[PDB]
Amino acid sequence: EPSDVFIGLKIDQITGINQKEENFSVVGSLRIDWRQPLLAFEHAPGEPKHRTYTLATFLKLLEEKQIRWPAFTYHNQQGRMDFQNRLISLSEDGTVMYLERFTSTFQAPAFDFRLFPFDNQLFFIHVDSIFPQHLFRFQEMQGFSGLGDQLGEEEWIVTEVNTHLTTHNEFTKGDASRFVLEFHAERHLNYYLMRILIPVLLIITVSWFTFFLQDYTKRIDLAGGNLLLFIAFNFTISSDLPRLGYITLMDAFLVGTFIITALVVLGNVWLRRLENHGKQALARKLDIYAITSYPLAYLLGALTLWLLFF
Amino acid sequence: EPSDVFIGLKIDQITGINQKEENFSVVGSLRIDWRQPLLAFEHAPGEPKHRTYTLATFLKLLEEKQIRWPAFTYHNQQGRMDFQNRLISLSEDGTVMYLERFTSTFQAPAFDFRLFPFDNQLFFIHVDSIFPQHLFRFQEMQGFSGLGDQLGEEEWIVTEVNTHLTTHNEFTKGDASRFVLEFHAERHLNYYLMRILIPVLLIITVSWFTFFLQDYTKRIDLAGGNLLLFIAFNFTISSDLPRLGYITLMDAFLVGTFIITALVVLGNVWLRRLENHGKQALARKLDIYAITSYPLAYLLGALTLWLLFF
Amino acid sequence: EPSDVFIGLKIDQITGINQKEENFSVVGSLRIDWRQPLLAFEHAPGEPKHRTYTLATFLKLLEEKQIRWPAFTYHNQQGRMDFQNRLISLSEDGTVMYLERFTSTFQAPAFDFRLFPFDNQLFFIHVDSIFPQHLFRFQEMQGFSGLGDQLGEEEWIVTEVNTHLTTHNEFTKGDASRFVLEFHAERHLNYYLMRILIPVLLIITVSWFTFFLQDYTKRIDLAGGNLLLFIAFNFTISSDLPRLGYITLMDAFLVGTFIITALVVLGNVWLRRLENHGKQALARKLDIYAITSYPLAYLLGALTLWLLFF
Amino acid sequence: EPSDVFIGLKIDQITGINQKEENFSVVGSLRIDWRQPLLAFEHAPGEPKHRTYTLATFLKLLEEKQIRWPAFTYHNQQGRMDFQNRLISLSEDGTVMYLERFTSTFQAPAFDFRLFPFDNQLFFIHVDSIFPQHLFRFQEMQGFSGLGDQLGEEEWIVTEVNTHLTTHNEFTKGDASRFVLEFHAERHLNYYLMRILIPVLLIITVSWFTFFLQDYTKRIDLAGGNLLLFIAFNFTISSDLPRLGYITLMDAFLVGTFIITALVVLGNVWLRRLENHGKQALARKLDIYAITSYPLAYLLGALTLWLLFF
Amino acid sequence: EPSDVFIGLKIDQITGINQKEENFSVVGSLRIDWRQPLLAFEHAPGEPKHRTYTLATFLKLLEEKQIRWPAFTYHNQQGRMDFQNRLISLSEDGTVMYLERFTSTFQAPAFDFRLFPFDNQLFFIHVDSIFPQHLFRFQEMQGFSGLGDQLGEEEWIVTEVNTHLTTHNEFTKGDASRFVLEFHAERHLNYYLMRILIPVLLIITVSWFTFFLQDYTKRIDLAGGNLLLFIAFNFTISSDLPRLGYITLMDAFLVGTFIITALVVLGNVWLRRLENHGKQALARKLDIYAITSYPLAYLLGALTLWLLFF
Ligand SMILES: C[N+](C)(C)CCOP(=O)(O)OCCC(F)(F)C(F)(F)C(F)(F)C(F)(F)C(F)(F)C(F)(F)F
Ligand SMILES: C[N+](C)(C)CCOP(=O)(O)OCCC(F)(F)C(F)(F)C(F)(F)C(F)(F)C(F)(F)C(F)(F)F
Ligand SMILES: C[N+](C)(C)CCOP(=O)(O)OCCC(F)(F)C(F)(F)C(F)(F)C(F)(F)C(F)(F)C(F)(F)F
Ligand SMILES: C[N+](C)(C)CCOP(=O)(O)OCCC(F)(F)C(F)(F)C(F)(F)C(F)(F)C(F)(F)C(F)(F)F
Ligand SMILES: C[N+](C)(C)CCOP(=O)(O)OCCC(F)(F)C(F)(F)C(F)(F)C(F)(F)C(F)(F)C(F)(F)F
Ligand SMILES: CCCCCC
Ligand SMILES: CCCCCC
Ligand SMILES: CCCCCC
Ligand SMILES: CCCCCC
Ligand SMILES: CCCCCC
Ligand SMILES: CCCCCC
Ligand SMILES: CCCCCC
Ligand SMILES: CCCCCC
Ligand SMILES: CCCCCC
Ligand SMILES: CCCCCC
Ligand SMILES: CCCCCC
Ligand SMILES: CCCCCC
Ligand SMILES: CCCCCC
Ligand SMILES: CCCCCC
Ligand SMILES: CCCCCC
Repeated sequence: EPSDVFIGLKIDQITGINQKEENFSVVGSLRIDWRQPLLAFEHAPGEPKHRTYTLATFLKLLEEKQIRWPAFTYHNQQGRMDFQNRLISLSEDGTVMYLERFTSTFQAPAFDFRLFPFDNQLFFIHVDSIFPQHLFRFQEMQGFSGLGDQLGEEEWIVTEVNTHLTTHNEFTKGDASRFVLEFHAERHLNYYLMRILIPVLLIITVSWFTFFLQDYTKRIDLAGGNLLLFIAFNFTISSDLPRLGYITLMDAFLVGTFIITALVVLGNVWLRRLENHGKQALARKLDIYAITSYPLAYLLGALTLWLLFF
Repeated sequence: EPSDVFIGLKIDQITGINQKEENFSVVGSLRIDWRQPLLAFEHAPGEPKHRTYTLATFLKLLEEKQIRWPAFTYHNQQGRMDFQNRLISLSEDGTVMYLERFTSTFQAPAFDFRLFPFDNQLFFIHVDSIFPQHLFRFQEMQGFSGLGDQLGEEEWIVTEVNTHLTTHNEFTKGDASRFVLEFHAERHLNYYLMRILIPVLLIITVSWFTFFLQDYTKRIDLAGGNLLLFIAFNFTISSDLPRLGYITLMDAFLVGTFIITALVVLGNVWLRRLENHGKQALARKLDIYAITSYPLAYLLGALTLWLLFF
Repeated sequence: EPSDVFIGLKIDQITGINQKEENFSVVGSLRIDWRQPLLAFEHAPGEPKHRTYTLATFLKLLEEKQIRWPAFTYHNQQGRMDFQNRLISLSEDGTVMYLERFTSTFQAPAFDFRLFPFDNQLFFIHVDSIFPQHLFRFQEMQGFSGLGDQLGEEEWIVTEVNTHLTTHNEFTKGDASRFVLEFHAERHLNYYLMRILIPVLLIITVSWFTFFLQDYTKRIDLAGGNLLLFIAFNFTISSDLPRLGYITLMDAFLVGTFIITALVVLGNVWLRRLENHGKQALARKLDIYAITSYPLAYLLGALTLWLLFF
Repeated sequence: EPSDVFIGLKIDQITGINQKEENFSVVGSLRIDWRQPLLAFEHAPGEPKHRTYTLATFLKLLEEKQIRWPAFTYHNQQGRMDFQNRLISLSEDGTVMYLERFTSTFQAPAFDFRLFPFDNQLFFIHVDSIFPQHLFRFQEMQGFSGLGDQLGEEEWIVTEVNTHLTTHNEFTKGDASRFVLEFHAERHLNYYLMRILIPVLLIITVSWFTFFLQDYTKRIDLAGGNLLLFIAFNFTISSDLPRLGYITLMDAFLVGTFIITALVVLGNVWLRRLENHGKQALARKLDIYAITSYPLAYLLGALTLWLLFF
Repeated sequence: EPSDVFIGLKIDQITGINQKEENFSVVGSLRIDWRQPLLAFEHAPGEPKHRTYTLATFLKLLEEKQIRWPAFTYHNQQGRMDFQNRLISLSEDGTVMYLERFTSTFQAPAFDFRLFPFDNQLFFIHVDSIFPQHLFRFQEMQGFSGLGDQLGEEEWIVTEVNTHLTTHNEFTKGDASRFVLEFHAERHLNYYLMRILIPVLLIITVSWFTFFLQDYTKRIDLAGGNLLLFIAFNFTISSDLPRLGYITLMDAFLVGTFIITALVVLGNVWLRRLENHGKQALARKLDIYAITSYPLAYLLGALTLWLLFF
């Protein structure tokens, strides 16, 4: 009959989230309890009731006694894992207690940036058993798994945490146990509000303020400068995300500004051409409509973006 | 007679592709099966039918029994390889099973950027045997080799995967076995369409829109600004590729814009000089041709680029 | 009865403080004294009164004698720790002396940027015992703990240093000892004064100097350029801090400049519109008020910022 | 009498050349053959005629037999060297065969940038014996040393490869053997032609095109803008090279453009001052000379640079 | 009585100097000679007169014989040290010879940037003995210490090198030996002359050239542009140094230019205001003084900077 293995995992720190590379790094602790009757012993007088071992000596003892150990792996681990503590404790009845402290990076293949920056994401860590379920079975340790209090993350806010068990067939035809830890997070909007939304609205407001001078050439020149400013803003924004194959809300928002600036340039050019041919009265008649059509275009664009994306 | 060695390799993650340095990094697993009759044993009562070893103990046992092992290497490996699991399993008949999990970077010397960004590339991993074929022979393990489902790559799309066997003579006069895994990939165009093509066309469209004002000096000034804008665009684009010895489609596309801007400047200067000498009627007569010659030049340039490159 | 463990920690160098990632790196030394009567020995003639061991041999000796050692860990350690010296000295009465030299990075979750750049911060290092207090108890070594003289930090100035003891329940239901070292630091203002405050004031002063020309259009153009300059300054400043969820004094200072520039643009546009309709006398009458209202707005904004934040 | 040591070294990949730091990184293989009669043995029946060892076991065997080994070092190695394979093979007559695969970075102190970008450089790798020549002597292995075919370098082209032997006195009064591998390389000019030469010539051509409008103020403004453009180009160029103590051809080329722009500004200012005083006829008379003196200055500057540097 | 330990240290390469982080990295070699009569032996026939050991075997032998070894450390070492060779040689009389090759980074807390870029700096490496002087004493090995010939540094020039001995009390109440190696270096000025001094002087010269047009508004506009250019130059310069708490010569030089530009703007505004009120004769009378006061201000500023700093 297969033997039971109890698994527990806790996350202490979140050292960083890299959305450009779609990965994250944490500092955590692992606890495992496993009982093997063949490791039972009787303590001599003057000796402690529990024995302490290093990992190498414990492995050598297991090899000498020819006992199979439950090898496992981190399925979505990336790069090198730095170990701080690896301790072994053995009781008289054969129960083995193991502790592991580490820092490592893990893959996050569930990213979706369609609703950026109003998006919510999922992160997980998978622990897989190598041997099939007819030799070892995973069980959930009680009272240890979860997330810490001083995570240190400034931008992301955790919403929920869950754990469960499942199976896999990575290396054997038969099923093997898998342990899963998951959590969800969302984003703060203060940085985006302070750095992106306000400057664009201020530039648009000043450009519309300048329209009361009734200077078509000056309007054309200002719109031409604002087009380059918007292009620079788009190029700056594009550097924070991977080269995705789909269009996002921010990109649509910038393209709308591009289109509106182009339309304003065309209208001002037409008004100047009308003025140049002695139709100043017609230009003055159409100027009120030209001025009043400016904010409604942006309002309609915002409404259209909301309808399309939400 | 030589002994048979079965080889299998699977790729789980693609952590990144660096076209500037022409290399890529993956996370994969290696499986090898090899049978040696001299390692046969009989299990004692109460002991498992299979024995588990660490790598060092297995190597020490092989050295004590004086048995040659099939050493191999990754031919195109670059840098340090980080190992996560290295496990050994031995059966009673002498069959050895080996598992290896790693993360590493590999060279990609087959890059070709002539059709960038409409290019398709090839990637491969080579496994080479050190000893000649009269001692060991490689064989293909069935049902293990291939690529995973959750690769995590956002820009590249895999098209096909193949494996085969060949030979090499790196260290011996005689032939030695080689195992090859290959795949092809292409590129998404959404990022390029959103970031490069649209702004240039919009700038050209606005510059041609401004031509209806009939202001030669303003046309000259706008063209002069657009030349600097195009130079900045070219400098920004050049940073994503190595310093190649051949010209690409994007570079030709930018040079065409340079040439067209220069021609527009020359034409506007000639028109202004004609106007300054009392030939305003001649300038107005030629203005229609000057305006109508603008988009045909770009159309002819696009056609010429298509003819030259495709 | 539990045995006493004496702990001492000293910091020699501060190699860097990364406020963007909220961590710091140091070079330090650790000293521990622990007495075990079971390790007593008698020296043979011709041999020294003290014995020197490497860490591995000492651990092997402890395992052979089956003696539990007081395992510990750095709670807020991040990444890999590089060890330079790990020495063991044993006396005849069983007293063990241990020395450890290392370089490592530690988490700083107590950062607060609300008063930046007039802020004061706290840094700490935690040492935790794994076994509960009924087996081992931590004690404070005298005359060793503190900070060095040649720290090498150029921007931060240390104000005070303290040490104390506390408890934790990370791995056991019972309490376990904890050792804490803390210090506070503040910031130099010369860099900020030379790089930020002076250029903005100079630009504002030159913009107000230009007001005596009585040219509304030139004022509008200069204000439009200064708005872009201020936007560039804000974008440059934002890169030195994490994407915080709250507003800081520098951000408020930049937003005030944005608002004042917008108001100046609006006022100049209104004056130009008044002049265009034959109300030049009214514009000249209001010009004195328009000129005199410029510095009072900045003075009131500075006063309001001081009231809000201090 | 000293024993002979045969040395061979081959380079498989060139992973990068860093001219800013003056170093390069490669992937290579090392082969050594050495015969020691004290290691002779007789094979038992059923055992192979050659024995395979790991490095640690071979070193332990040598220490047990008390045999000195020929220690060596890479003289110009920088940083850590990553080893992939380290294999030992021993024959019955005592001949030892060694293989080593590595990736590492090496110093390049022979750089000279005076003729940049028309320069040719030298690279080398030095292998030094620690013990003097009265104990060991190096010999050249035949048929192994050289460079591979798939180097992967895109910018540099190899011209020749050579090997030889010499001596050194790094650690002993007597001479010790040294093995040297050298090669030369030159640079591709397509990148420089496409990115540097064409834009500058186009800007100069457009600036000279604008001279036919007969507008001194516009000429002054255009020259003032081009001066800033050239300054930006110089600052961009300077980042690709170390802070050298001597002047290069590119720097002289940029300084010539600076000087010519300054002279053009001075001439245009003088012409405008002449026009302002009623000397428009004199200004028109001198305008032909002013226009015709523009390209001859650049031609003379190019000739002078060629004379000075070549 | 204490035993004598001979120490020698040589530096082969200088791989880089980081003034922003105030550290430097080198490649060097260490040689130590120490005699212990308890390690004497007699060679058997057929064996060499000297024995070769690895570090681990030598340490195990010392532990078996229970002999204290002179442990040492690099006091100002930062980060991980990469070892290439660690060799042990023992003679029949008990003399031990040790060799160590390494690459590492060291702290430089003696930096002073007040006279930048005309500054001269000091660098040192400290080797400290752990045990007090009543057990071991350091001595200076003759003919080994110093610096190499092919250092590879391009910007810094070494002026002198010295060695000496001193004491410390880092870990014991009694004194312990210390070995010190020091050298001084200065900076090349070609890079600064070519990149900083020339462009600023050229811009100032062109701005003063433009003054002969007698256009106050154009002077104001040019000065306004040059102010932004100088601000950009200051921001670019500030990135090469740490955020120091004191003002440097370059910063004072840039602030002087700021002040002079502001004064020029004020003077031009006053002249324009005088002209606008029918005082063109007064403006023309004061124009000669305004023109002649330009270079004397810069000359006086340079003299004042020289007086203040030198
Ligand atoms: C770190 N990875 C595991 C990802 C890579 C492999 O690491 P190694 O191959 O170096 O070591 C394997 C360690 C081990 F698995 F053998 C073991 F000792 F930890 C144990 F599992 F056997 C155990 F006994 F400790 C226990 F935890 F299962 C028990 F019994 F305590 F519950
Ligand atoms: C990681 N590289 C290989 C690139 C560098 C060298 O690595 P090492 O020299 O450290 O170890 C060599 C390991 C090994 F080759 F000896 C072996 F143990 F893995 C084995 F091949 F012999 C085997 F027995 F395991 C097996 F796989 F062939 C079998 F029999 F199971 F099929
Ligand atoms: C480096 N971390 C500790 C963070 C990770 C674990 O490191 P390791 O598990 O590799 O080694 C554990 C070392 C040790 F703890 F066993 C010990 F030898 F240092 C000792 F504590 F037992 C001691 F005896 F030295 C002493 F200091 F307590 C005494 F007695 F001298 F006071
Ligand atoms: C990697 N560096 C060498 C730069 C640093 C030192 O490396 P290590 O000190 O760790 O190992 C030393 C290895 C060695 F030198 F002892 C040896 F085993 F390789 C051998 F030279 F003795 C040999 F026997 F293999 C042989 F090659 F000379 C022969 F006989 F085969 F020809
Ligand atoms: C690298 N650091 C030293 C910075 C960290 C510690 O390194 P380790 O603790 O790993 O090794 C300690 C090495 C050593 F010190 F024991 C020794 F073997 F090198 C020796 F000093 F004893 C000696 F014998 F070699 C000798 F040099 F003194 C002599 F006798 F030859 F002169
Ligand atoms: C409140 C934050 C909004 C951000 C829109 C880009
Ligand atoms: C077409 C979308 C425009 C959005 C502007 C807020
Ligand atoms: C809740 C998000 C609304 C976004 C509107 C563009
Ligand atoms: C559809 C993508 C086209 C990109 C051309 C540069
Ligand atoms: C000469 C090529 C021009 C291409 C413009 C689209
Ligand atoms: C299919 C690619 C077409 C490119 C035309 C320039
Ligand atoms: C004295 C320094 C003040 C900095 C204000 C931003
Ligand atoms: C509203 C705050 C303005 C601050 C300007 C100094
Ligand atoms: C002491 C800090 C004052 C800040 C005023 C804005
Ligand atoms: C043909 C390349 C010339 C480069 C001159 C800078
Ligand atoms: C004085 C050198 C000028 C070179 C211009 C091509
Ligand atoms: C062959 C190089 C010529 C360079 C002329 C400036
Ligand atoms: C000769 C170099 C002078 C540098 C002044 C900044
Ligand atoms: C006040 C210092 C000015 C220096 C200009 C060279
Ligand atoms: C010798 C340095 C002189 C510097 C004058 C500003």
